[PDB]
Amino acid sequence: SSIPLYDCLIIGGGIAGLSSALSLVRTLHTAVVFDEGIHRNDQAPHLATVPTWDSQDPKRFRDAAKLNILSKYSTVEFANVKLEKVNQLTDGPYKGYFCVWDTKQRQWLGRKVILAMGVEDLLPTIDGFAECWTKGIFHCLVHRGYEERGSASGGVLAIDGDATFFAARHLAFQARNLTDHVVIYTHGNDELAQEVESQLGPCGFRAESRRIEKLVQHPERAQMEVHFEDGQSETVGFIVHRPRTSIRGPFAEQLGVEMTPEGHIKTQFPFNETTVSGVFVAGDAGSQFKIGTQAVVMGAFAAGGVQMQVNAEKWSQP
Amino acid sequence: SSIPLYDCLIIGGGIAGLSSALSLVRTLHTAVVFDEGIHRNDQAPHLATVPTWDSQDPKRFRDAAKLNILSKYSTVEFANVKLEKVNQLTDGPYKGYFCVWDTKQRQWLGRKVILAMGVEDLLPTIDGFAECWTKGIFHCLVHRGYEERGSASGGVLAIDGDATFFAARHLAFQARNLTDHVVIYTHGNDELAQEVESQLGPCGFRAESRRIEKLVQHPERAQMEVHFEDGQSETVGFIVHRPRTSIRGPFAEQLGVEMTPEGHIKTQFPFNETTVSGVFVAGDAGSQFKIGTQAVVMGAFAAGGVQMQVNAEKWSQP
Ligand SMILES: Cc1cc2nc3c(=O)[nH]c(=O)nc-3n(C[C@H](O)[C@H](O)[C@H](O)COP(=O)(O)OP(=O)(O)OC[C@H]3O[C@@H](n4cnc5c(N)ncnc54)[C@H](O)[C@@H]3O)c2cc1C
Ligand SMILES: Cc1cc2nc3c(=O)[nH]c(=O)nc-3n(C[C@H](O)[C@H](O)[C@H](O)COP(=O)(O)OP(=O)(O)OC[C@H]3O[C@@H](n4cnc5c(N)ncnc54)[C@H](O)[C@@H]3O)c2cc1C
Repeated sequence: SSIPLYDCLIIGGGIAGLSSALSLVRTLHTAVVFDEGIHRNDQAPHLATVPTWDSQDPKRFRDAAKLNILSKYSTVEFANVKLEKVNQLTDGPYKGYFCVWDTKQRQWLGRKVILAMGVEDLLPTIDGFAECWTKGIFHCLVHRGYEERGSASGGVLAIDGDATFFAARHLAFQARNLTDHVVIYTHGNDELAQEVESQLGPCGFRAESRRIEKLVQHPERAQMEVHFEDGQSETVGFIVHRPRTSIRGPFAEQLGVEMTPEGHIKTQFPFNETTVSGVFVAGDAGSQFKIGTQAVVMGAFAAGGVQMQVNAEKWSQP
Repeated sequence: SSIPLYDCLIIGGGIAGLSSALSLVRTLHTAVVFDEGIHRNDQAPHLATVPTWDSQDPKRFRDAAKLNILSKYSTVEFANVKLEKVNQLTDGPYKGYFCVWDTKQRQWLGRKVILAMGVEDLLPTIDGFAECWTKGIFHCLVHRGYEERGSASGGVLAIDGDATFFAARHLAFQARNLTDHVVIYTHGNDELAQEVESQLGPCGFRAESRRIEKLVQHPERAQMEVHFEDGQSETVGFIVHRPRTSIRGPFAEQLGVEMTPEGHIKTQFPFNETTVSGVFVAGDAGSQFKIGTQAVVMGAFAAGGVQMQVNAEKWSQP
């Protein structure tokens, strides 16, 4: 009766979480946005594909979004804390409601939950890769690469998730818009290299099957040195590679939401409700397209599900 | 050989068209954005649910987006003209390519097409409705209504598409967050009024079945006068109503793209390709959720389809 009971607990203050909050304030619904401080693109030099914010800093985008909320609305609060548990209460005075705990054992109660905790990229363990990541090595040539147009050469690291001909081809064709000399690095995979040479060789694409021993990031620029197992090396203007990802936190497991084979949390059309009623997902954790515009739209629809359910629960009571 | 051959013809300079253009410039693809000048929300006082742009002018959003493109990139051009035809050429020197004609019979040729021409709202023909539309009468209580919180009363016009109990209930529950006294106007529909009174009466909702003869917009504010067929009248703080829509232009018909029962152009997952190869759709014309965040994400994915196909067509050639 005196304990705050929020309409929604939003786990994540990234693009998805902020977008959910922005829809909820319009309908006077209450929520807490939890943000542990690390966001997937925090190391990115800019944000792309989001209207008006191209080539602008991604942290400024988040800050602008939060201020754009707090400057007018007062039903959404922001908690800069690290959550370690979320549960649907199965007993006690607030049975049926959801509860989150932070690392100091503080509690928040809510009618609904939006999971917006994002994913983390699982980087290849090639010496130097981590230091080249987001400098010379890009996850998506729509989000990066334009600034490297006219490079002497550009690379595709066709390993792990990208270790298929179709993926290598797809990424090589993107890279070809930026440079006249595309090289596909297959990192010891001779079979893939042969297929690249057979299919794309006639089109001016290079296959390189030597194992990469070290990647060296140039400080000035995107350009890197690629050092091979044989002691030789070369310079490349940039490299595209798409690491596999993993959903962050223990929350999905704790709630028992169903996962998809692709790895993201299974969603119910159209409000992205999970298999646990009253729990929704938005952003990278909730689809195979882990991009910013998807995060925005998913946040809006997740908010929609919250609004519809919370409204009905309140106003259907005489 | 000397005639420009764009990678994509983007029909529409709204949220969807601009978002497509913003993705295409990142990959150096060429396009023309056609904009006849009228956009669906041009009469809206502000834009909602789009991060950083809440409570800001929707025209400023578009202008910022276009400038944010033209200030850095040079592969996308904007044509302020009215198109009257789009065709996939079945003969001549550019057989297989797409072509658009404007009202002055000027031509543009392209490898692909993004249909982003939007929809138009089909307003009820109640005397005064058109003048109250976007002033006191709102299409969506997420996009409007917050500013009317605390109104003495708020209305639901449960006619046409909203002439079902579930729709009336859904909208009435949204309105109830903004006012203590919600009235559902059924405009001569006694059966719906009775169901509203049976179900929602105990919850404090009012049903009003009298035919509305005239709606009068107060100039200062959202408040309106509702004049009934019996000569009596009342004041209401706002009204929510969702007109049916219609896709704009002859383009869908000219191309022969498949339509859905809901009315929007049928889409192929995930790049929103229509049933005509090389033609994509984004925005209100392409889904049942005719909202801004949907327009943004659809534009990005439509651009994705263009990029994938155009890249393959170019670089697969030895
Ligand atoms: C280098 C890089 C560059 C990118 N560039 C672009 C681009 O230019 N354009 C684009 O559209 N996309 C880009 N992306 C993809 C984009 O960043 C994601 O799609 C987007 O960030 C997803 O938003 P999100 O809300 O799902 O996750 P995030 O933005 O990562 O936010 C996740 C939130 O969840 C919080 N959280 C996680 N665990 C906890 C916990 N236990 N307790 C409390 N809070 C927690 C986090 O603190 C954070 O606030 C890029 C990605 C990378 C890696
Ligand atoms: C009053 C009102 C308020 C709204 N408020 C919001 C809000 O706050 N937040 C939100 O997210 N959504 C809002 N919406 C919905 C939102 O406007 C739409 O989702 C969005 O505009 C769709 O974008 P679009 O690109 O598909 O169409 P549009 O933005 O309408 O753009 C259509 C483009 O196609 C062009 N075009 C059409 N025919 C031709 C032709 N023959 N030749 C050349 N060009 C042509 C047009 O000139 C125009 O440039 C509102 C809608 C209305 C009606």
